[PDB]
Amino acid sequence: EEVETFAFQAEIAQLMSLIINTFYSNKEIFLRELISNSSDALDKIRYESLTDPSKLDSGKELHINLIPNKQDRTLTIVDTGIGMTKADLINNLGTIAKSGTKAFMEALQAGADISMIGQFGVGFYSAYLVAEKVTVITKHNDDEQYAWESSAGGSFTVRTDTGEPMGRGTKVILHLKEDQTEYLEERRIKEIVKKHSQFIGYPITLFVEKEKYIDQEELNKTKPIWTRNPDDITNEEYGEFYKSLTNDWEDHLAVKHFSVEGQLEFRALLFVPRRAPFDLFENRKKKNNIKLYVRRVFIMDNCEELIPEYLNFIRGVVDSEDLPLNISREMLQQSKILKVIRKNLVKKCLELFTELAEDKENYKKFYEQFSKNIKLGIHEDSQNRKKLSELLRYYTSASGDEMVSLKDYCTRMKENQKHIYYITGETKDQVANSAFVERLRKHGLEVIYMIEPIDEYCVQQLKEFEGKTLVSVTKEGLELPEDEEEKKKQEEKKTKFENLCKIMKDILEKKVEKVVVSNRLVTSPCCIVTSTYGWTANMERIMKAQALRDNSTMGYMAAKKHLEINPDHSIIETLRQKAEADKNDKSVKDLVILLYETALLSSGFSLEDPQTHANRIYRMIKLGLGIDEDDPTADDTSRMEEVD
Amino acid sequence: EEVETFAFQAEIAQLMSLIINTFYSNKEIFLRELISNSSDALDKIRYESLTDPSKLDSGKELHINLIPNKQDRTLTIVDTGIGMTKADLINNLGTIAKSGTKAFMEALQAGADISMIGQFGVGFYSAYLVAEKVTVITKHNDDEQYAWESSAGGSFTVRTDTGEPMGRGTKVILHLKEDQTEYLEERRIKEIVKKHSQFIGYPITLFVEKEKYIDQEELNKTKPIWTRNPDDITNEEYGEFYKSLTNDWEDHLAVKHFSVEGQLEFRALLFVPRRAPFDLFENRKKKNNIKLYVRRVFIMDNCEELIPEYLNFIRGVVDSEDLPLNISREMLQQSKILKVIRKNLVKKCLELFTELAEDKENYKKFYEQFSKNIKLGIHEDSQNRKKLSELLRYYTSASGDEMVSLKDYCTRMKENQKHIYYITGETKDQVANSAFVERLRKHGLEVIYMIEPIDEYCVQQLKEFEGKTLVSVTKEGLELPEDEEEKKKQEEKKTKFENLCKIMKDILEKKVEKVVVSNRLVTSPCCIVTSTYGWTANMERIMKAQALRDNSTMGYMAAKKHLEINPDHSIIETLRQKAEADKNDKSVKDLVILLYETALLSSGFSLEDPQTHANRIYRMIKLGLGIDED
Amino acid sequence: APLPMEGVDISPKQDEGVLKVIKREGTGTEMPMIGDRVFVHYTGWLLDGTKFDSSLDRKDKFSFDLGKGEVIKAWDIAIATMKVGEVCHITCKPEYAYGSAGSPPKIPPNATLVFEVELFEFKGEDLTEEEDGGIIRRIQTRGEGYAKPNEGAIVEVALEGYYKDKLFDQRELRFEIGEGENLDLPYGLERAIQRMEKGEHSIVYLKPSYAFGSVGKEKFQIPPNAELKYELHLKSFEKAKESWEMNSEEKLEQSTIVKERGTVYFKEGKYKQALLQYKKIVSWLEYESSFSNEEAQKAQALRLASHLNLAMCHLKLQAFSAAIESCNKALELDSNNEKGLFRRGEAHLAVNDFELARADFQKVLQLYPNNKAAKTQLAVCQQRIRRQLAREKKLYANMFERLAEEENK
Amino acid sequence: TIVPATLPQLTPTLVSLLEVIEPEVLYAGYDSSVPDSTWRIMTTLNMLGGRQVIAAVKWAKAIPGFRNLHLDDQMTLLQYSWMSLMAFALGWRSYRQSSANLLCFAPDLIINEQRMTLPCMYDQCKHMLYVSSELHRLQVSYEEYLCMKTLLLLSSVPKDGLKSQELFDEIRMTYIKELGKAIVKREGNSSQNWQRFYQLTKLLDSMHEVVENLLNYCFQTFLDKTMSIEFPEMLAEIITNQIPKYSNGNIKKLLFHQK
Ligand SMILES: Nc1ncnc2c1ncn2[C@@H]1O[C@H](COP(=O)(O)OP(=O)(O)OP(=O)(O)O)[C@@H](O)[C@H]1O
Ligand SMILES: Nc1ncnc2c1ncn2[C@@H]1O[C@H](COP(=O)(O)OP(=O)(O)OP(=O)(O)O)[C@@H](O)[C@H]1O
Ligand SMILES: C[C@@H]1C[C@H]2[C@@H]3CCC4=CC(=O)C=C[C@]4(C)[C@@]3(F)[C@@H](O)C[C@]2(C)[C@@]1(O)C(=O)CO
Ligand SMILES: [Mg+2]
Ligand SMILES: [Mg+2]
Repeated sequence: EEVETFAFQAEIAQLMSLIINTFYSNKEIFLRELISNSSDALDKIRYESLTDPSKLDSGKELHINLIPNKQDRTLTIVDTGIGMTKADLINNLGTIAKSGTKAFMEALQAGADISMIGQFGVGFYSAYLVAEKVTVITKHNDDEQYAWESSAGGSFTVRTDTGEPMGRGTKVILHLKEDQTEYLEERRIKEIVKKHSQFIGYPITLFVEKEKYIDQEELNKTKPIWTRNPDDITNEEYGEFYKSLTNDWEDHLAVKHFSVEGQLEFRALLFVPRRAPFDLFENRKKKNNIKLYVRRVFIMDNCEELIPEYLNFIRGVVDSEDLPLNISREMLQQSKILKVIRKNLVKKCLELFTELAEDKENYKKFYEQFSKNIKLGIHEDSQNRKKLSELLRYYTSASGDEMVSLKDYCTRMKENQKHIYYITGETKDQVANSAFVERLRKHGLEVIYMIEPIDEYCVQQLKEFEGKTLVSVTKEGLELPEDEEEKKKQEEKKTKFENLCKIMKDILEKKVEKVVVSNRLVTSPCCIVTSTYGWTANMERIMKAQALRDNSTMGYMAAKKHLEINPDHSIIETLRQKAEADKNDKSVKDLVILLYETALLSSGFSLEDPQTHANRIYRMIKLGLGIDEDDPTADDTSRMEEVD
Repeated sequence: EEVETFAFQAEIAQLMSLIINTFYSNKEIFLRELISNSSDALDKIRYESLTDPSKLDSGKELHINLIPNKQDRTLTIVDTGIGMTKADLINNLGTIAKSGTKAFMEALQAGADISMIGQFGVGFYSAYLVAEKVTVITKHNDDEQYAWESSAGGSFTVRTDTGEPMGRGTKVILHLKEDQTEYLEERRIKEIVKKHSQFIGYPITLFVEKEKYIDQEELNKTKPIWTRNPDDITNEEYGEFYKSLTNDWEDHLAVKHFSVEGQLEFRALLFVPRRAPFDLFENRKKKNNIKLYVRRVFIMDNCEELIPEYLNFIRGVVDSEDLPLNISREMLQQSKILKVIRKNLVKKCLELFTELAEDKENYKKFYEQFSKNIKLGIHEDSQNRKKLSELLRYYTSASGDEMVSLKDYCTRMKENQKHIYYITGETKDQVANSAFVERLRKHGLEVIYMIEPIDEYCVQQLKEFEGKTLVSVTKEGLELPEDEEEKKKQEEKKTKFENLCKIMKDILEKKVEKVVVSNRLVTSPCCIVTSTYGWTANMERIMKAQALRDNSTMGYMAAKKHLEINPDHSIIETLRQKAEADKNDKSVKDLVILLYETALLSSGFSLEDPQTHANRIYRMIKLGLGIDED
Repeated sequence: APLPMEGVDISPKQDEGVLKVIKREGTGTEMPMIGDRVFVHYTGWLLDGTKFDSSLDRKDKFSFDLGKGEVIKAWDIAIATMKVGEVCHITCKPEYAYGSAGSPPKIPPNATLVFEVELFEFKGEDLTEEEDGGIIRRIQTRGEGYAKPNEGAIVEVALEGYYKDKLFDQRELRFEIGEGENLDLPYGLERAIQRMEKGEHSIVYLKPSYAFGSVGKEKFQIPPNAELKYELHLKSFEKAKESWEMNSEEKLEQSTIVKERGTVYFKEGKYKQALLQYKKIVSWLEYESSFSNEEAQKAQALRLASHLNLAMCHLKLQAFSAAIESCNKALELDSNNEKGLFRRGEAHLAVNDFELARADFQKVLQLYPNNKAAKTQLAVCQQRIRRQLAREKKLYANMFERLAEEENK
Repeated sequence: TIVPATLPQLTPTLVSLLEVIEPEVLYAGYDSSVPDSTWRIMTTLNMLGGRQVIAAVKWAKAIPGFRNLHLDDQMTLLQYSWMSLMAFALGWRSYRQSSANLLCFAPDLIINEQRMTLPCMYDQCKHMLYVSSELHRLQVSYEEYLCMKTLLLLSSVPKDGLKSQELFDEIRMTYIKELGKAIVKREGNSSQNWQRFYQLTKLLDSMHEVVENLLNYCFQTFLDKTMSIEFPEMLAEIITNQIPKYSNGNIKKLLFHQK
């Protein structure tokens, strides 16, 4: 058939408007773009002088000057880079999607040390976000000095300059809009510059008129150091960098500097601070303090995808030279990249901690600040759970005041220690003196003391260490490596007190699930234990105390209480004899309740109504003191025989 | 000096690359854009047919068809809109940033009821995010059918179409990239359409093959009822909209249909669920629930800037014409706009809650699920405490099982009250039977019972209600407007009881700050109270369970404990007499500790030993049973 | 590891696939009977050394009901042929396992399986309401069909048996279930006949709570609280109509008859029988039924009478706690019932709940100021308390002084 | 200056609690050499049913939340769903043991197509087999299964409501949430989870058809006397108590999802 063929066209007027109004969300970036263009201009001249030094005959200092002018509502940026010839000036600034730097890089041969920022061709025009008019003055070594002028009117002009020679380089003058004058203030400048530039290879000097004279203040004093081989960096150097980066008067605790090669190129510095921040779990700004740079230009911060939350205390920098960006250069074009970055950053953080742990003194300093984060990692990171667990330290019944690892536990333990025993509670003293661990102490078994509330969750998730499961000494069914003779004696004793098992349950029918004869008590007449499933003491108080929780769940998850009796206590034996003689003896009923309430307190449970515990005691005190009974106390017949 | 003047030009090859590779953040978008172009095509003809009905002689049903074809690895979109003339294929598709839609709108009479999506002139090319080649077939009423083709190589072609007649409309055929074929799946297409374009006015039908026959499913079955006048919408209609919107099965509890007509214009529907909402399935935790649409097209759904977190259980839609958008049309330009929207959404939510409060039964239903959020809003966002506090309800010592407002408490205050009394604790019952409220009950004063852990945070902001001061009944220095005769009696008795204060200050020196003679007590021999400035027992027990605890704050927030003595109690008088007779009587040393320990428990403090307490009891029991020492 | 089971022959006549294997010898005691719950070791190997995962891998003894077919046949037989302490590993022939089913994941179809069985102990069936072991059944040879007799059923059973070390001779019994005294037999045989299948042949053992009680007679040389065992053969029965198929009429009619019968039993001192009769009211009328208002009122009167008399029976039977529950039910129906309230107070005094006893006698007088007995009760309750208080005062008279001394030794 | 702390999410154990609660598969049967008379199969299954049904009661009593409902409500829920639960239990065992159209009732007895000699099985096995087929097709996990079984217990109420209604409603949301987790845990997905959910909610809602069609045959078998069928006394009782609730339309179906 007949086919007509056409080239694509573009409407310049609309295209110009889109660049100005729809590509960028934050006007402050105009400065970023102008600075980046200048740093490229400087790299290109540097590259050329590398093989032919005469290129710098026109001047050797490579630097960027920022010169605001209040009086004219203008801002001038001056570099000392190559500059542009008349032909380039027209072709590169007059063509909306052309890029001279891209062409330059294409011209360059492999092995060049040149890394340039840009390739899109539309960045310059961002000047019009704040400028009314833009003037560009430039001098190239091979041409006359020329002045370019425009506004986004759809045309532009070129004339020969008549002013002072620049020697070489490009000078960009913005004439600002009346309401954009905030960009002429020194404070605002410096804030923008610090945020978006910072690691530019050339110095930036800001020229400020003061009480007049010009105060020449240099920015970019801190150099990136991640670019250096780590072998070559001293600890002092890392420390100074760190302090500058975080405005932290204190040094780092630890640092990991590494690189990744292949597919995605990386360099990164990860620092561990010596103090956890007070707002570590409270600040509402995004938690990951990792800044992402591309070709040393800041791109993104506060990115959730880079690091799992449990590691939100690591401070650091990630820098790459090959990731795709969107048009505004404010975010990555493809999210799968972040998936990879995250995998590698986590892997190396764990290596750092593992190594850190070999130094016991330093590990203590570390653990004391960040043990909370490790524990959260146990709950959430299902892949590194088997590595994170080796970083845990606990006080135990053996260990005096030292905290020990789980590995340490498991080498001191005994041939019959098929299980790892632990107890949880509010504080070390209460736990240490608990009835629940006395039998274990008697036989020389070690018990791990878990104190922080968070531990209640970790034990769920942990289950076992090297094949040995964890068991709670506060639950029913605790297995001890008892002798067979001991087991037989314990069973013989169950043929006794049968009546108390029943009587006590009846007294306390509405309060407990079971009354049983036990063996974990070698002190105390009784204790309360929880059945194998459901919330235990501590788990319940913690949940009840949360600021924001649905209490409807407490109608499902609750302890089932069993009361354990020590048959070799004198109270119990006396009650057996007394109760068998008279099961309705009122004094038995009252003392059984008192023992029950006492057991709840000693076992870690609160009382339903503490007042009526207190009243029982007060009554006994009054009798004990001889308080006269005057205050403690006040002191047809066949109808009910009817058979119906 | 002669000055040369130049026009600006553009490099087409690079321009095309930027549009395809670095404008769009995702690939879902290509469908989003093609559908929007079709709805505009349909509106243009619909409009013209209003003055000249013959425009529809070529076909009257206005609709959009989606037809995937796995065998050819293609996807075809067919509209029944206005179509394009040969001249338009060249001018509108061959020119970047040209927009026919924009020109059309400019040419309209000012009162035309037209709202169209588009003005930038680049969305068409988003097709190349997933296509290798694009073919467009079109029929306009005034011209022949033509076929446009391009691989986006910097040229395109136009041929006379020699295939089947269309009658009228535009058919876009995408030849998909070999490696992006999930877009041919029924599942994927439905997901995308529902997310981005379910409120497009014309029906969209998806055609797929199954056991075979073609199953023709309409996807946009729900209408954007927010465009209707609110007075014409029944509750059943709102309820159905709500369920459809949220994939609920439960109805809505309340709805506010609101509009704004100022510098900004928008409409919104805000719904209150009958059950607190929850993340049934994986989503971003703490995602908010207000979705923002422009001209019935979805823009974004988790913009924190839109509404405070305490109101994140409101579900809803904001639909606003004329907001400036980003080239990707995924983000709003000029965020100051969101600030304004937020102000208005909050204002109206508060009015809605106020209205619910009129219906006592429904308010209870509300409050039972959402009282936490109200409380958070007291703590946070202080400018609204003045309204939020009136939505609070509490049990009090005078309400039985009803919860009442602070206004009811105020109504019932005695003329001698300048203070509102409250107590905090763990349960209803533990508070109700507390020694601390016994005297207040004696004098007929009402006490508010605060129960939830959150109440402790909240109470620190609500210092005043209608000019009255809020005070606690478990602290040092509690004022009760009693006659001075009682003060005189205490001064008369302190002369004999200070001797115990001194003895008891030596006992327990390391445990309490002081021992004083008091009057808040009636029947217990003693109690433990908190200092005027400091933290209460309830504060300590909750701080201890925060899990994500600091250390310096635990030392810092520890309570100071003061012991108060009831002089009139028989135990205390017996104690005075024995203690004076012999300061070092061992029986006194132990009686004092026992009373102390008991007082902590009844006062709400955890007993820290706790084993010693148990042991003291065990000895008492042994004597009670007649068990000797050996 | 797997055993060389291929070296073991088949148990005599066990064409049922049961292996003649002994690894451990037993205690020499007898075999379990049908229905006995035999507590056993259970582990093993499946075809060709496949590990068998079971309850004794964690030492959890399995409770097995012999002769009911709840396990594969070879296992059931091994229990029947094994003594306590004996250990067998049975190469169950496939037909006596899962056959061709191939019960996945671990049983190949037509697989020979090796099960390790040990008997630890056994008991007969508990035929009682509570696990007291009051009625124990050991099935001898028979029982078929799924029907069983119930209260009101007419039952034909042959009974022969023992008491102490002497025998009851054989007699044929044709009777209505629940008429224990007109059999002049233990209460337990009612409860036991009610669980028998047609043709059933079994031995039933009775402890004193089911064994002859106030039904016991010197003519059999049997005291109340007798030690008994009987051999029963159930031949037939006429099952009584059940409440789920009964009319509202029939429920009231039968409840009325029962009230009258219960009244008589109570008066005759047959309190257990009276109790058993009054309970019949309760299930007919508590069971959901649509009654007319007149019928409902009659039902309410009957329900109240049961609950009041049940409490009365419980008081006579010293079940004071039960008396509390039954009188409470009576009081739910009638909150001012003088008898229910008075009796609740008595039950409380009976177990020294003095304060509660007083609360009830005080209420009786508030409603019935002329209940002279409530005054008498109330006064006793008060004095009983006073006496105890005096004892406590003495008990703790020098409590603090003694503790002060103990604490310093 | 003191603000609330955030908390980690506590992991629910409702599925593992259910794993512990669940009863063993019960044995029942007759020697296979005995002819498969239609009535013999049925009587055997009725006896099996009786035992399984009572096991289901203690199973229910042991369930968190449910156990705190007024006893009358507990009995009501058990009656209305007893067939849903038994049908679901059969479908599971069947499909897990085999992809074939088998009804695996007990380790002792499996009915293949040629043994379905009862007109009811010829007509209704398509539904019994449907459930097995769907569980097979959908590759249903055990965690999802348990969550669903619990929800079936909670699938219907009297039209007049429950006494502890405001607890019932809690329990229902509680287990809906647990099922949602059972789904997330096997999928690892986002939007697919709602779709998986509806694939499964539709079962639970279609189960009402499965039950009513079977229910009518169950009632016909019990009430008429066409075969030598013995019933457990407990089934005779539930059947006559349940027939009028059903036939009078007093049972409200709670259908989770429509569309
Ligand atoms: N100060 C300067 N000195 C020398 N050449 C310059 C200067 N500023 C701009 N140019 C030239 O103008 C071209 C256009 O630059 P512009 O900043 O618009 O785009 P870019 O940097 O190529 O793109 P991007 O938006 O990706 O940064 C450059 O490629 C370069 O050749
Ligand atoms: N299906 C269609 N029927 C008729 N005209 C169409 C169709 N699709 C595109 N056009 C025409 O081609 C032009 C191309 O518009 P395009 O979608 O690229 O930009 P747009 O609508 O401004 O989208 P955006 O603002 O998102 O870039 C339209 O203005 C319209 O005149
Ligand atoms: C087809 C129906 C459905 C049947 C039931 C389906 C569910 C079920 C699963 C089992 O694992 C054991 C028994 C039962 C519980 C059942 F098999 C029997 O009760 C008989 C039954 C009601 C039925 O066979 C009759 O209508 C005959 O009464
Ligand atoms: Mg640039
Ligand atoms: Mg468009």
